[PDB]
Amino acid sequence: ATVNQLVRKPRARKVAKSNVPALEACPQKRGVCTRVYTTTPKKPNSALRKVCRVRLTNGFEVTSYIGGEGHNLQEHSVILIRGGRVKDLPGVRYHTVRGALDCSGVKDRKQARSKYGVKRPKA
Amino acid sequence: MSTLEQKLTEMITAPVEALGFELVGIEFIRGRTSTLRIYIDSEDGINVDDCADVSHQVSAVLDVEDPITVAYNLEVSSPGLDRPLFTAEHYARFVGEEVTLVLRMAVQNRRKWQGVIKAVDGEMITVTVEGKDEVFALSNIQKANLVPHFA
Amino acid sequence: SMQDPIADMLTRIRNGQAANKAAVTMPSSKLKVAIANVLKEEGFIEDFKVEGDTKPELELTLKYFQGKAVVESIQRVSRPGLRIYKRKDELPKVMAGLGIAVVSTSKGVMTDRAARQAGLGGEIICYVA
Amino acid sequence: QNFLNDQFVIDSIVSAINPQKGQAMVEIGPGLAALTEPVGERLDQLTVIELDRDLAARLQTHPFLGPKLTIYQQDAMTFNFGELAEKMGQPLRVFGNLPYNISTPLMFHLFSYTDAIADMHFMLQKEVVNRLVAGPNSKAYGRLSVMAQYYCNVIPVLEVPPSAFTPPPKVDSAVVRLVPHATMPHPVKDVRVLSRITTEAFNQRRKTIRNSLGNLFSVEVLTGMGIDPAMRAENISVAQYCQMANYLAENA
RNA sequence: CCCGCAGAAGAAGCACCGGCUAACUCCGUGCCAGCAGCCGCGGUAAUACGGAGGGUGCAAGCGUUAAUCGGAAUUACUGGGCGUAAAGCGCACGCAGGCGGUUUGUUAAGUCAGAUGUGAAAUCCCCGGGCUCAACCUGGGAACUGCAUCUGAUACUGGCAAGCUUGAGUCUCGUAGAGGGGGGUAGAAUUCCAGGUGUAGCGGUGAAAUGCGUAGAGAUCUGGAGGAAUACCGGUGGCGAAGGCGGCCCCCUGGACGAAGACUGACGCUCAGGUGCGAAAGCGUGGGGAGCAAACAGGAUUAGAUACCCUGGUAGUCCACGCCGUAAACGAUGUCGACUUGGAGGUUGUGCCCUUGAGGCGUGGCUUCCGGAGCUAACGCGUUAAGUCGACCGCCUGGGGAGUACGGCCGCAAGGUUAAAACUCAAAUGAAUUGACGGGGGCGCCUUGAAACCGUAGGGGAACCUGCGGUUGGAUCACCUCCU
RNA sequence: UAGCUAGUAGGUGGGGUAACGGCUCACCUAGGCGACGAUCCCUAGCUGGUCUGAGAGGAUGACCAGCCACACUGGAACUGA
Ligand SMILES: [Mg+2]
Ligand SMILES: [Mg+2]
Ligand SMILES: [Mg+2]
Ligand SMILES: [Mg+2]
Ligand SMILES: [Mg+2]
Ligand SMILES: [Mg+2]
Ligand SMILES: [Mg+2]
Ligand SMILES: [Mg+2]
Ligand SMILES: [Mg+2]
Ligand SMILES: [Mg+2]
Ligand SMILES: [Mg+2]
Ligand SMILES: [Mg+2]
Repeated sequence: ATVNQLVRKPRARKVAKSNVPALEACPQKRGVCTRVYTTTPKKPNSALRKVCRVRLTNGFEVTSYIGGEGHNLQEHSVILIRGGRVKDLPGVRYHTVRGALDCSGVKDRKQARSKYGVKRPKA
Repeated sequence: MSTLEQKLTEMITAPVEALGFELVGIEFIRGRTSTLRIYIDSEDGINVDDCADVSHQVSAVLDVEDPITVAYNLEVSSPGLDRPLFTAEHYARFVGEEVTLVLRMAVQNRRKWQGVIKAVDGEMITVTVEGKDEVFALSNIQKANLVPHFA
Repeated sequence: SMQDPIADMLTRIRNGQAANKAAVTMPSSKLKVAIANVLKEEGFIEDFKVEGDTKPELELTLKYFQGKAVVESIQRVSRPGLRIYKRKDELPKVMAGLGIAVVSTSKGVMTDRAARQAGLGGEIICYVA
Repeated sequence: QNFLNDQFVIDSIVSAINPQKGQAMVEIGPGLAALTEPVGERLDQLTVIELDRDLAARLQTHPFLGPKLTIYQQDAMTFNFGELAEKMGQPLRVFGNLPYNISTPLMFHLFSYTDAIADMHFMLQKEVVNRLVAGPNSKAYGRLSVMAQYYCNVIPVLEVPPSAFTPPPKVDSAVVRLVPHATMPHPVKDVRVLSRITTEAFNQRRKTIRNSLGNLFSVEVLTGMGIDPAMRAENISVAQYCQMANYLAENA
């Protein structure tokens, strides 16, 4: 509408949140697994999802996804988390990091292994 | 909240005890999904992997004879760093320890509580609620949690 | 109410052009006469004239080249809601210099082509092509 | 018409009822076997009314249930619960689920037996339950909730989503329990005076009570009772309503 | 930094390979579970899972996360929208603010031109130089959009002065009209009362029942009462800002349009706050209460029936005086001004011709339906724009959460008003196309006997039921693959 | 977040500073400020610049250079240019 309205009130460009706010723009954060559990997604859905309630150093507690194979991971253990969305799951916007401070690499895996926290085979 | 809680317990007990793990808690929630939550512990330990095992087993062995399957999904869990707890024997392991409780009785001198377990009766939890002490029946409670001190 | 006698003549030019009219006419005003003169001087019209003492009328004879209107675009940048001024160099190019802008300078109205080589910025009326 | 479908909330209701011997328990509207079985199970023996004689045959012929209950086949609004309270040795626990047009009648018949009933435990639709427990100063308040809260203390038990029912309605519904007062906290000279005071008031709820109860009492009576006649009918607690009822009855 | 010596000798990884997106096949795998940025991948081959070979990309790095800008015109200064997708205040008046016809003089504030001072260096950019090159360093220029001051310029804008009549507005004469306010009054009508004649029924429904009548009802005659509303005209019709306005007469009173001059002399438009008008419902105070009728009450119906049916019936409906301040208060379309093909009507002035009376040439105003151009997502709109444009105001920025919270304000109370966010979702939505439709309907063929809401008030087994009055936006729903 | 303010706003006179000045003090006047957003509350050192962007914009102020403020916290004041 009118330029006179625009000088009476300028263009209100909108703000948006961090969609992964419990990082406070840290590239990663540390926490402890306040509980750990595994879920079927649905009545016919067989693909178990592995998930943790984890409290961060900043006192937030949040859900995070456990990617790939099993671990030692059990409630007194400590975890590094980073941004990442499990698209099918509700609100799961944090991935745990493979090969982090209390976290094993996927020993078996021969492909993409720098994602999975695992060193070059020793050949 | 559960279906046929004893039947469910035994159908779950079969893979739990085949794995040599132990049950702790069974609870169901009704909402956007309707979903069943199993607390298992084993004092050597429960990993994510142990949950993964027993969950894939119950995801078969319950489903094939489900008394109900509405909106269904489930999870199996370690009982948290603040732990849900359900029986006289549970509170009895934890006499002297801080707790929170919510009750089927819902009346002033509020039956929503923060407590330290004073002693256990065969029918009741006796508890240092609000730095006072009082006692609540295992039947007049409905959910409780232990060491809420840990965030 | 009426608040832009220049946009009125320009929209009369457009609407008359689109209506295929051989000429269109307006209550004359000194500025409109000067405008009509510069756009005749760039050949966008056949002719203009004024007729009658006291109340005046300015008639514009619309140009059609083979099968079509000569002017295809005419628009006025100095809204009475916000005026527009440009320096001698900041005088814009219309259709990359194919077209014309009209500049009221402190030495009169003229094309931007005249005004830039004359070294005068000024107020900008409109663009045409 | 509706009856429940999902074991989680069936089990929640029957467990929240806490149905055991040492209680004069009677079902009304046993309906689908799934929700009458756990209560007929936990009580060593149980009384029941079904309104339908065909369903009463289905359940009386069911060997889980016919051997484990005593069964009646009639409109419960005919039924002499005051004699059943004598036959059951102590005042009754009356409970269940129904098509519930009859609901409004159920409450009055239960209240005709406030002596003979120890408590009532029933499912009902969300709006009527929230009305039944409504606080005096709310739009949810009104004459039927006044009479209910007069007769009994009233307590929501739990609330149930519509997909929980066998024919699932559009409408969420809750089980509620209520307790005929062991002595009436509001003593009243008569209940018909309450019933007519409340209907006159709520038939006129938008205007001042001077233009509702002041159509019968004077403003000087009302202010003499300590009541501002410039209030609306939905500002008024059951306490001053029973005070008005006593005033009507004793000054007549 | 140069020089000597020996030897390929001491020195390559990391992503990804279904598409977007360069790069593919075998193998297993079983929806085991893995895979994931998104779209999505999978059971029997999976180019998407895991492994292998093969490939692509980038390289002493390569990937992941986070964060800002981009893309995003996705706040739209440049560079967006508001009939139906989100959006035009229910309406009007009006202060501040913005904007403003036309002619001449004057001014020179804006504006323009030029100058002068200043705009730290570094950085940026250009042109060079120097490190073996590069990064890096560095000379010189350009740049520093600006600010101040001086000097001119005078079109335009602004100021000042003078006018002007085209906008605005006054006057004189008519015209049409449910415009408003106030006061009388009429013929129907219903109910009721009082008789009169009269007698077994009436009443009601699908049928019943409740209801009324032997104290005479019902019916029908007369006489009286009282409250309410104006059959017909009446219309695709008039008036009104909108809400709205309809028997008739009077009284007061508003606006409009035409006629023909005359007169003022730009007096104008728009309008944040502000002010006032504002259906239906409801409230306030005091009347009235015929008919109707939420609530209520009672009889029926139904598996149930709270509905739908009936017999009753209060509030209300009416009036005076306060309030509320909302409506699908919708042309879902802000106000004002200019322009831009036609055509058929309606209504209401007016001029000229009338041969009169009809006619027939004109010519305003209002208004209805078609439709050209153009516009529009499409539907459609279309000189009464949704076309072409000028001035100002209002409003929108994904869907829910939610016009909801909270606070403020306002209200007698209802509520009104202003108005979030967390949280949650990958949509939500408008129009339109093709099948279903389907129940059909007609004659295998063409093709349809097939209520939603708004505001508000009250009931309350439901979604719901009821009363008042407004709007029309009067309904469906949707599965097995592909390259030049 | 709508009203704000009594050395407050202005004046005279005394005192005060290196210097002008409610700087301060006596009196005297009743001002002064604000919807061209004062007052109030949250958040922030500022700037040359930096990043992004075709540009307009948006983001931002680490490093380096200029300015500012602070030096355990809160108070003062000595000395000296
Ligand atoms: Mg390709
Ligand atoms: Mg848009
Ligand atoms: Mg819309
Ligand atoms: Mg409007
Ligand atoms: Mg002017
Ligand atoms: Mg001038
Ligand atoms: Mg009234
Ligand atoms: Mg009314
Ligand atoms: Mg509100
Ligand atoms: Mg209307
Ligand atoms: Mg002095
Ligand atoms: Mg851009």
